[PDB]
Amino acid sequence: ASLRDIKTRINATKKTSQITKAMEMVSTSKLNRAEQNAKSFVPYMEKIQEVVANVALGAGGASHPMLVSRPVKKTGYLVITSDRGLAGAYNSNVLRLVYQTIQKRHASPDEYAIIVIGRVGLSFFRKRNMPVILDITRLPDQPSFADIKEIARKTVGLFADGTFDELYMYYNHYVSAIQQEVTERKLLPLTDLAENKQRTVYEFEPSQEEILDVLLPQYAESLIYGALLDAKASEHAARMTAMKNATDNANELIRTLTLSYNRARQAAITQEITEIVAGANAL
Amino acid sequence: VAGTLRLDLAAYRELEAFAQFGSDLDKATQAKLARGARTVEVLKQDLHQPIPVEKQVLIIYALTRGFLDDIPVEDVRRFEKEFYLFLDQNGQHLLEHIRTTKDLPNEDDLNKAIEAFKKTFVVS
Amino acid sequence: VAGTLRLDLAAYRELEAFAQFGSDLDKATQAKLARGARTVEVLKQDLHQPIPVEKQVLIIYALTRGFLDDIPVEDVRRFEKEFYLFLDQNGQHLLEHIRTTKDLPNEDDLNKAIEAFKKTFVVS
Amino acid sequence: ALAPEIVGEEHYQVARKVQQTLQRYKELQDIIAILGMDELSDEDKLVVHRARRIQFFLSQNFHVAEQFTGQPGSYVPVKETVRGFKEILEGKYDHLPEDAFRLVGRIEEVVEKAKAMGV
Amino acid sequence: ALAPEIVGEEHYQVARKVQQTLQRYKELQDIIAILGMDELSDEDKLVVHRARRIQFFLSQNFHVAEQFTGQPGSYVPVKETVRGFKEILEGKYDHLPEDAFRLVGRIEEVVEKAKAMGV
Amino acid sequence: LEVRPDKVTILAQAAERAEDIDVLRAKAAKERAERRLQSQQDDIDFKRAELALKRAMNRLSVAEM
Repeated sequence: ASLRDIKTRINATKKTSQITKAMEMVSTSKLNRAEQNAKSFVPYMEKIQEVVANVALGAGGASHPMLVSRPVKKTGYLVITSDRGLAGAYNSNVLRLVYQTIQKRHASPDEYAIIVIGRVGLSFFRKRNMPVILDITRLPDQPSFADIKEIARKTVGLFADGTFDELYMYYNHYVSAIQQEVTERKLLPLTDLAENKQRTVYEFEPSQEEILDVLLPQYAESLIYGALLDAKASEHAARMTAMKNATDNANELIRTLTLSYNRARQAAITQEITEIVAGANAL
Repeated sequence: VAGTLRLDLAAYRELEAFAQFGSDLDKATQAKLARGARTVEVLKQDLHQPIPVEKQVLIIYALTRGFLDDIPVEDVRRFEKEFYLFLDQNGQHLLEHIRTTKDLPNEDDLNKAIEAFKKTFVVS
Repeated sequence: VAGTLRLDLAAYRELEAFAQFGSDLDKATQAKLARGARTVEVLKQDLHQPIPVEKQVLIIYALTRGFLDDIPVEDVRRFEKEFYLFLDQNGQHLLEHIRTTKDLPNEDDLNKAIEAFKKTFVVS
Repeated sequence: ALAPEIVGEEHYQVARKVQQTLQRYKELQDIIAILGMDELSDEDKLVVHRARRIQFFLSQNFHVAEQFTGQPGSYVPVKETVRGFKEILEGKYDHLPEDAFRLVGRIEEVVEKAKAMGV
Repeated sequence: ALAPEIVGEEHYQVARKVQQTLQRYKELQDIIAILGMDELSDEDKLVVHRARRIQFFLSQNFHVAEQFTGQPGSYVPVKETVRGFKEILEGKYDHLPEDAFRLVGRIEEVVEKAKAMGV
Repeated sequence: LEVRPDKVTILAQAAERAEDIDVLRAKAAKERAERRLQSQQDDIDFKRAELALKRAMNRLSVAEM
């Protein structure tokens, strides 16, 4: 092609590479902050988990409605997706898994309901006209417990009212900067608890049920919050990796365009000098 | 004095394309951007106003040693213009030493001179 | 009608650059893109089928005044053909007015004729 | 010769639609090369999906080429080609792998190859 | 000729400030077109607010253009232009309507037109 | 509250130090404005970056070569 066209294409590719590199740096900083936020949550989670373990499994206590495996006729689905793109296959993987799971074992819109977090998941479910009942969008890059507590307690109360007998969480689990694993988790009823290594017993100032009925919803909300933090960390890592790959692709394109430019330059010089010499010889 | 200036400008020029996106790494990158912006502001000059080498050396020393890190970017030109007058009024010994020996004066002397000038400068 | 047609087409061309990928656009830009798509559909023409100017001005008037905003994009060509056929039968007076005076007829009559045709027309 | 009054209306429409899809796929090349398939919309993803199949189905096994590959080759009538491309444009074979469309001949051979591949 | 030695210090400063404001306004065209006006920061919207006034005040009514519009036309000395653009940059006329600055000439005519529109 | 003879801990979804329950609800209400502002800024930054990327890609595409 023309030399000027190749030069313009090279300049445009360089601009795109710069933009992608800046986006990657921003994503790296946000990933570091998200990791700090996630690690800030451990002491509360471990303590509430061990308290639930040694209370719910002590002196029986299995009679609580959220502990028994009652027969299921409606199933809940909690899906955590991003509000923004450029994350690669982050949203598509979890959405595809949710769709495949729903189509495999329900085959009826009355058997399930969907709770979705994020714009992309809401749009994906609304395009297929599937029954979304709860949704939250435009979460901050570093969400707190306050802005998720409302929906967490709403879905816990929705289960407690008997609307659906079982629900699952679908989200991306942050393994490393390169690896993010889609995870399916059964939130509740708590069919099993990781019994702690200490195994004590406490006196109950209320009755045991009067303590469990307050403790268990807090445990479910804590689980939801932990899943959300993990999803945010994985989203930031995925965006960082995608931007790095885009920058590498742009660099390779520039590398090939440079060779094309050199060939065009040599050809142009040869043509010009040949024309000049021919014009000189014509006299 | 030129060694630090060269490195500062080189570091700033590569990071300039990423400045419009705000916080990237506030520990180091933000300092680099501010230092580079002040360096760019210092090197600007007007027509038909050559500067003696000693004043250039002193202003570059002030820039590189961090005395301008608190001055806002928009006031660097006026800071330099007033600093030249301050040096004319009170810094004659430093200028004479630089002219005679072609070397920097005693560090504490010009540090104190710059601090005294900064005591009088008012930020707009 | 040419100025409005040109402005709509230019706006569509400008806005189309930001709809290739990524996040979606807001509703006003969606309406502008739909209008531009209908404008592009209108300008298509078959081989060896010249159109009299008095029908071109009428179809462009119908497009620019928003009468095609509810017609699906895939039906615009058939709408134009059936509109020409309708004008051949019931729009003769205003066709003659355009031919003789070289000027656009009353807005009231054009609106009545277009609404009558839209009442007659059936979408796919 | 590609005119409605020479080859028929259906042939002309199918050819024009195929060319339109291929043109759109060519336009999306820079975005696909840099940012990948993830950033495309649903409409563009389907366009790429069908364009890959259309591009692979245009390939054919020749009788002369049997000396190179050992495959006997095939002769395809025009109506069969038109019907196959019309079916592909309608999404009837969106579930088949794209490798089953290479050097295949008729459209039924695509299904046979896909079945032999384990689909 | 745009140098302080030729046109003076005040003229040079006013011209440089106008150029900087107009250049800043140009960088926000895509953001305003796509994201919208309400997303801008306070300083950015002040910049565009003054940039619209500056851009409209650069228009003028010409003597030979009278037959187009019927306005007599005006001849503006260079002294008046600098004063008017300095006054606009200071925010002295931020309260006037945007259309008062179109095709007027001297800065007093902006106030006259705004009064004629009933400001 | 969970108590141990050598360890005492209480788990709270929200906590403050003024002991005025009106101050707690005041802080909870005031945090809402900060949350909305942070979410809006996070959205707008990404939108601006995406616009820059879109313009660059459009220029690259129109430079088809």
